[PDB]
Amino acid sequence: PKQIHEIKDFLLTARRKDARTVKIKKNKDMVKFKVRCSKYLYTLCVSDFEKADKLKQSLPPGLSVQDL
Amino acid sequence: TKRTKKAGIVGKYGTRYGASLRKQIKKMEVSQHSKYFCEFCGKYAVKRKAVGIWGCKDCGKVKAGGAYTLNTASAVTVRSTIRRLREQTES
Amino acid sequence: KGRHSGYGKRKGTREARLPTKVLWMRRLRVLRRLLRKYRESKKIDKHMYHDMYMKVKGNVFKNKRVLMENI
Amino acid sequence: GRVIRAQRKGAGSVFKSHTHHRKGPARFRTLDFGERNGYLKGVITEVIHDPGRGAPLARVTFRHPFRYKHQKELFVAAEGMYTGQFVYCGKKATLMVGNVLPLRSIPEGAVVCNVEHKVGDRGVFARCSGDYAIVISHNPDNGTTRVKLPSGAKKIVPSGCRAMIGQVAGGGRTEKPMLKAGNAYHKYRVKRNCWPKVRGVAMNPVEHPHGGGNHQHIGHASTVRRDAPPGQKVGLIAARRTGRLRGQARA
Amino acid sequence: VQRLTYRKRHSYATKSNQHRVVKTPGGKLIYQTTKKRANGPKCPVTGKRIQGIPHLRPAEYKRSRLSRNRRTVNRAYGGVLSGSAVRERIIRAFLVEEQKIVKKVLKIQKAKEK
RNA sequence: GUAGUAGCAAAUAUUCAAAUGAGAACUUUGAAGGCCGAAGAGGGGAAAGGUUCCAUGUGAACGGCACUUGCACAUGGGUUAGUCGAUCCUAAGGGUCGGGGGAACCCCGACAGAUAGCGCGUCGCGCGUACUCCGAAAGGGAAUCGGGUUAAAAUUCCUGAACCGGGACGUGGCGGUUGACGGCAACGUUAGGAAGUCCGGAGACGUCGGCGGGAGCCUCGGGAAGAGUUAUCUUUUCUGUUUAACAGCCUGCCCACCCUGGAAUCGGCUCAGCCGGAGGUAGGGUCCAGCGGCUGGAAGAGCACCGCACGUGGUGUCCGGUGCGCUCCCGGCGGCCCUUGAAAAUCCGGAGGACCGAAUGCCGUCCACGCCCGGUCGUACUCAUAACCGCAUCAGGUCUCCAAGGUGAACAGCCUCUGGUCGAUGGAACAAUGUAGGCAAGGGAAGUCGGCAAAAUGGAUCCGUAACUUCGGGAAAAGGAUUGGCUCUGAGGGCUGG
RNA sequence: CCAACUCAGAACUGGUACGGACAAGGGGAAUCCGACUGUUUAAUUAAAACAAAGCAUUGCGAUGGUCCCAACGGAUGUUU
Ligand SMILES: [K+]
Ligand SMILES: [K+]
Ligand SMILES: [K+]
Ligand SMILES: [K+]
Ligand SMILES: [K+]
Ligand SMILES: [K+]
Ligand SMILES: [K+]
Ligand SMILES: [K+]
Ligand SMILES: [K+]
Ligand SMILES: [K+]
Ligand SMILES: [K+]
Ligand SMILES: [K+]
Ligand SMILES: [K+]
Ligand SMILES: [K+]
Ligand SMILES: [K+]
Ligand SMILES: [K+]
Ligand SMILES: [K+]
Ligand SMILES: [Mg+2]
Ligand SMILES: [Mg+2]
Ligand SMILES: [Mg+2]
Ligand SMILES: [Mg+2]
Ligand SMILES: [Mg+2]
Ligand SMILES: [Mg+2]
Ligand SMILES: [Mg+2]
Ligand SMILES: [Mg+2]
Ligand SMILES: [Mg+2]
Ligand SMILES: [Mg+2]
Ligand SMILES: [Mg+2]
Ligand SMILES: [Mg+2]
Ligand SMILES: [Mg+2]
Ligand SMILES: [Mg+2]
Ligand SMILES: [Mg+2]
Ligand SMILES: [Mg+2]
Ligand SMILES: [Mg+2]
Ligand SMILES: [Mg+2]
Ligand SMILES: [Mg+2]
Ligand SMILES: [Mg+2]
Ligand SMILES: [Mg+2]
Ligand SMILES: [Mg+2]
Ligand SMILES: [Mg+2]
Ligand SMILES: [Mg+2]
Ligand SMILES: [Mg+2]
Ligand SMILES: [Mg+2]
Ligand SMILES: [Mg+2]
Ligand SMILES: [Mg+2]
Ligand SMILES: [Mg+2]
Ligand SMILES: [Mg+2]
Ligand SMILES: [Mg+2]
Ligand SMILES: [Mg+2]
Ligand SMILES: [Mg+2]
Ligand SMILES: [Mg+2]
Ligand SMILES: [Mg+2]
Ligand SMILES: [Mg+2]
Ligand SMILES: [Mg+2]
Ligand SMILES: [Mg+2]
Ligand SMILES: [Mg+2]
Ligand SMILES: [Mg+2]
Ligand SMILES: [Mg+2]
Ligand SMILES: [Mg+2]
Ligand SMILES: [Mg+2]
Ligand SMILES: [Mg+2]
Ligand SMILES: [Mg+2]
Ligand SMILES: [Mg+2]
Ligand SMILES: [Mg+2]
Ligand SMILES: [Mg+2]
Ligand SMILES: [Mg+2]
Ligand SMILES: [Mg+2]
Ligand SMILES: [Mg+2]
Ligand SMILES: [Mg+2]
Ligand SMILES: [Mg+2]
Ligand SMILES: [Mg+2]
Ligand SMILES: [Mg+2]
Ligand SMILES: [Zn+2]
Repeated sequence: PKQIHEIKDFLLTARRKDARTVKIKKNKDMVKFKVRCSKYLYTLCVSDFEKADKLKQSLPPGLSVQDL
Repeated sequence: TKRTKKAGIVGKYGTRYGASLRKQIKKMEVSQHSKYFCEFCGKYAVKRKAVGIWGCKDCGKVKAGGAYTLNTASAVTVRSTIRRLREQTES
Repeated sequence: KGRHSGYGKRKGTREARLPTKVLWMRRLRVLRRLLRKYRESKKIDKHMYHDMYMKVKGNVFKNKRVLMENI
Repeated sequence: GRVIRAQRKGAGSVFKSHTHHRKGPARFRTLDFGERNGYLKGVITEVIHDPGRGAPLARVTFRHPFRYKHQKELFVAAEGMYTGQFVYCGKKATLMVGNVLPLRSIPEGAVVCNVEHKVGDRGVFARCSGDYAIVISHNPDNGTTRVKLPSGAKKIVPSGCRAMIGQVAGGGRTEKPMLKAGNAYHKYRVKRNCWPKVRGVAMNPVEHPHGGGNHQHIGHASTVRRDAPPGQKVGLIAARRTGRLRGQARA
Repeated sequence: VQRLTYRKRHSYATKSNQHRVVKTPGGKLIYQTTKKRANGPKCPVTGKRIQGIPHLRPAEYKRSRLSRNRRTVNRAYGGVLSGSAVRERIIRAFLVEEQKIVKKVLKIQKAKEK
C-alpha cells in the first residue's frame, strides 16, 4: 500500500485503465480515498470534509465508487 | 598495592605444575603478551596474533617473528651475517 | 521504608545482592558527568578538569558532595 | 596375538592427518624461465597461521610471466618477512632475507631455508619453525653444493636448487613448557590421532610384546634389530647404543 | 504469560532459525523468522567497511531487488576500495611512473659516455 | 497338586448432587477439596511409528478390578503451498571413466588420459588444468503477512494486502558534448553505453568476559469498561485496554569516514581500555544499524462491554513512569591459544574499452507503469509414566524450542496464576514381621572388622585465623559475636532554570 | 520537578524468639599411595590401576624411517 499526498496525483491514478474501484472511508477526523490498482492500493487523506466532497464528484465516470 | 611478591603473571596457575616450570614459562608468558616497537610507524603497538605472527595495531603491518618474541636472538645474527655477505658480493 | 532488611533477612552475599562493580560504575559515571558540566560551564579550566578526572579514577572522591567541596 | 597399535596406523582410517582447516601446500613457484635467468618480483599480502604447522605462512602475489592474470603463491614465512614487502625470486635476485635464489648464487656461510633437494621440487629441506640450512661450499666442477641440515648432517645438492634467504619464522616454540595434558590435546587435535600414548608394558601380551607379567617390566632387551618384522619391531629400533648420552656421543 | 512455538518444522536454535516476537492486531504474540546479520562490502586488506552501501544478505543485493544508487559509489573503484585507498593508488601510480622517466633519462646520459 | 494361594502397595486425593444406563467407587455436567508449579504432569517440532487423527455406533474378546468406557472393535470422513520444506550447493566422505592390478567375484580411485564444454557472432571465431555424479528435512539458501474458517486441515482453504523468479511487448520518462547531474570532500540522486579478458567483496564462520542499544515479557501510577469482596475496612482486588508482512518518509545508535584548523602549563576519554603533528581537543559534515519514530496497510479488523431481535446497532480500545530484572537479537571493546576456530552454489561491485548512434532521428536505457506465467513430492496424529525402543498401555531409555508471580544470591527448595490433571482396582480393620519416615531420660562408640547408619555443622554480617608452603596457597583453617517485628535517623541520584 | 534500592545507625517491643519452614561445610593432629584436572572393568572391583605435563633413549635427509596391501598401490604427508 502507498499513500498519495496530492489530490492532483490521486486524480491521475484514478484515470488509469487498471483502476478497478475507489472506496471512500470517512473517519472522525478525515476522509480517506482509496483506489485499487493492479499492483498497489493508493490512499489519499483529506482532512477537510468539505474539500473531500468536491473530489468525490470529480471522479471519472464508470469507476466503481463505494462508501465505507 | 603489590598483589604478589614474585609470582606475577604466572599467578593464574595457582599451586600447579611446580615452581620451576612456572618460573620457566614466566619469561615467555611476559614476552608474548607485551607490546613491541614498530619500526615502520614508530609506536609501541605490536602484539602477537598467533605463534610467530606479529601485527601492528596502528599501521597494520604484519611481521613474521619469533614464537614468543618479535625478534629472536638468531634473527639479529642472521641479518648481520646476510648483510656482510651481500656487501662482499656487491663490492 | 527499610523493613525486613536486617541481617536475619539476607541470604546472598553483599556482592550478590549488589555487586561492588555496579556501585563503582555508578559513581564514576556520576562524577565524570559532574566534571564535564563544570568544564562546559567554564567553572573549571581544562587544567583543573584533568586534575579532577584522574583523581576520580583514583578513588579520591567518594560522592558528588565531597567533589564539589574540594573544587 | 592381535595387531599392535604401531601396525594399525598404516591402514589409514582413524590415523589419517587432520587437514580440514589447512591453507594448502607451502612451496616455491614452479621453476620457469624468469627465475632461471633473471628475477621476478612478488609482494607479500598477508602472513597467516596454518593449523598443525608452527611456522607462519606468507601469501605472495606475482605477475604471471605470459598470461594476463595474477599468480598466487604460499611460501613458508622467513623470519623478518612483513606484509607489503617485495620478494624477488630468480638467479639474479639480491642476497636479502626473504628472496629465493639458486644455491649457485648464494655465497658460503649463508643461512637459507626451504632448500630444494631436486631442481624444481619447490623445497623439502629446513621448513620447520626456527630451522635453517647453512651453505658450506660450492663445487663448480660437479655443479653441486654442500649444505648443513638442521639435524647436523651434510648433504650434496645440485647448485640449481633454490633456497630462501634467512631462517624459518616462529623459532623458539618448543622452549615453552606445555604444563597441561589439555595443551597437548589441542596441539595434536589439529595434527593427527597420536595422543595420548599408552605404554606397552601396561598392555596385555595379546596386543604388545612388552605386555603381561605380574610386574610391569619389558622382560627382554628393548633394542630390536632392523630386520624384525612388523608387530615385532617395537622399542629402540636398531639402537647403536642406549643410556644417557654423555661425552662425544651427545655432540 | 503466553508462550510461543516455532512456526516451521525447524526445531533447533540454529543461526538460520533466528526469530523475533511480534504482537499481531489480534492481540497475540507470534514468531517471525529474522535473517542473519550480514557484513556488507569491505576493503580487500584493511577490512574496513565500504561507505554508502547497506548491509544485506547476498540475494538482497540483486539488481531487481535493490536500486542502483544503493549498490554503487560514484568514484573509480567505487564500492571496492575506500576513498583513502584510491587516493593512495593514484599518487603511487603517478609518482612511480615519474620515477621511471627519471631512470630512463638518467641512463641515456651515461650511455653516451664514450 | 501347588492355589482361589504369592500377589494388586512408588508418582500426596478424593467428596457431594444430578443426568444417562439392565447395571455407575471408575462415563458426562456442575460444585468443592488437592496436585503438576514455566528445566511442568503446559504448548510444539526432529527421529521412529503409520491412521493411532475425527464422527457415529458396538455381541464378544482386549484395556492384569470394573466400565455405559476406547489409542479396542465396526462403518464412514479427514492431510489443498510460486512464498513452509524436500528439491539447489558443497563438508567429512561415497560412487566412478581412463589407466594400473586381478583366474574371477573384486582392488586402487581423475593416480599412467585427444576432459566437460563454455563465450561471442551467425555455421564461424575465441577460450578451454580429465568427474555437469552422490553426499545436510539442524551447514549455505530467491519470495507471505495479518484477520477469518473445520467434527477432524491450513504461513497450504476464504478475504484483503504484499512479495519473488521468469516471459513479452506497449506508453511515458531519461541520455546523446554518442553514453546524466550535484557535493571542496566523505558521498548524494530514480534512470544515466558496452564484448573477450582481469580484480575485489559478500556468502564466511572459535571461545570467554565487561559494557551499550533494540524487541518481547515482568513491574508501577492515572483514565475509562466489566467482574470479585463488602456485619466492618477497601478512591480497593481481578480481567483485559490490540496493531502483521510490505511501501514511503524521518531518525542517524556504537563505529568508520570527510572538511576547517594546528595542540605541553599536554589534552581528550572508557566500567575496563585507550587516542593524538601518521593531525588530538574543538567546530561543521558524510556514511552505517535498527526487532527505532510517523503515515499508509488500518479499524472497515480483533478484543471488551452495553443493546435490540432470537441477524443487527452503539460505546471504548487512552495518558505516563521504572530497571546490575528475565528471554532473544545486535553493537563495540577486551582476555585466551605450540588450539587461530569449513567449503561451494549464488549475488554485488570494480579495472579495461574492442564495437556502436545522430547531424537530430535514430540509437541506447539496471527508471515508472501496464500485460502473462507459477511443475513434482511431503503436510492428518503421537512425540511419550499409553501412539518410538525395551516381548507389554513396562517407575527404564530417547534430540531440541517457548518459560509467569512470591520468597531468595538463584530456571535451589517451598507456595501460587495461565494450561493441564486427580490416570494409577476399590472397601473394612490398625496384630506380629517388614519397608519408608521420626523421636527418646542418663551415659556418649562401652556397639562393630571398621562410627556402617544416623546425629551434629550449614545462609549472611563483623571480628579473628596456626603449622607448613613450590609464596600461588593452606583458608569457609581454627575460634568468637550478631540475625525477628515495629517506629525512625543519616548517606549514596536524574532532568530542567543565567 | 521526578526518582529506583543498596548500605549504616538508633529507640521501642515479644515467654532469648528470630538464615524460626525451606535451604544449607562437622572440625582438628598424622601415616601410606598417586603430583594435580582427566580416564577406566555398560551388568559385583573408580583404585594406589590408565592418561598426564616434565625427563630420557631410539630410528630416519625422501633412492628415507614406521606402517598397510593378494597384486597394483597406499597411510604418516596440504608433511621435512
Ligand atoms: K592376529
Ligand atoms: K587418541
Ligand atoms: K603413557
Ligand atoms: K611384560
Ligand atoms: K551508495
Ligand atoms: K517427530
Ligand atoms: K514447492
Ligand atoms: K538443507
Ligand atoms: K558455517
Ligand atoms: K491470509
Ligand atoms: K517478510
Ligand atoms: K499440515
Ligand atoms: K517410557
Ligand atoms: K506393622
Ligand atoms: K567404637
Ligand atoms: K574438574
Ligand atoms: K614413505
Ligand atoms: Mg593511528
Ligand atoms: Mg546478584
Ligand atoms: Mg572486583
Ligand atoms: Mg609421552
Ligand atoms: Mg592390565
Ligand atoms: Mg606376543
Ligand atoms: Mg492374597
Ligand atoms: Mg508389591
Ligand atoms: Mg488397599
Ligand atoms: Mg500413589
Ligand atoms: Mg481413580
Ligand atoms: Mg511438590
Ligand atoms: Mg503446588
Ligand atoms: Mg531453558
Ligand atoms: Mg479387566
Ligand atoms: Mg480418539
Ligand atoms: Mg482399529
Ligand atoms: Mg523456503
Ligand atoms: Mg571430499
Ligand atoms: Mg566400488
Ligand atoms: Mg576401467
Ligand atoms: Mg591429471
Ligand atoms: Mg550439480
Ligand atoms: Mg546433491
Ligand atoms: Mg538449512
Ligand atoms: Mg492441526
Ligand atoms: Mg570473502
Ligand atoms: Mg576464564
Ligand atoms: Mg539490554
Ligand atoms: Mg570532529
Ligand atoms: Mg495508522
Ligand atoms: Mg471496531
Ligand atoms: Mg539460549
Ligand atoms: Mg568502465
Ligand atoms: Mg499438523
Ligand atoms: Mg495433542
Ligand atoms: Mg512435545
Ligand atoms: Mg523387537
Ligand atoms: Mg529479591
Ligand atoms: Mg525458582
Ligand atoms: Mg538419649
Ligand atoms: Mg538428653
Ligand atoms: Mg560428651
Ligand atoms: Mg570398641
Ligand atoms: Mg566388643
Ligand atoms: Mg578392633
Ligand atoms: Mg557415614
Ligand atoms: Mg588443614
Ligand atoms: Mg615416612
Ligand atoms: Mg590421581
Ligand atoms: Mg564407563
Ligand atoms: Mg563393574
Ligand atoms: Mg562401582
Ligand atoms: Mg621428575
Ligand atoms: Mg607390492
Ligand atoms: Zn606500526
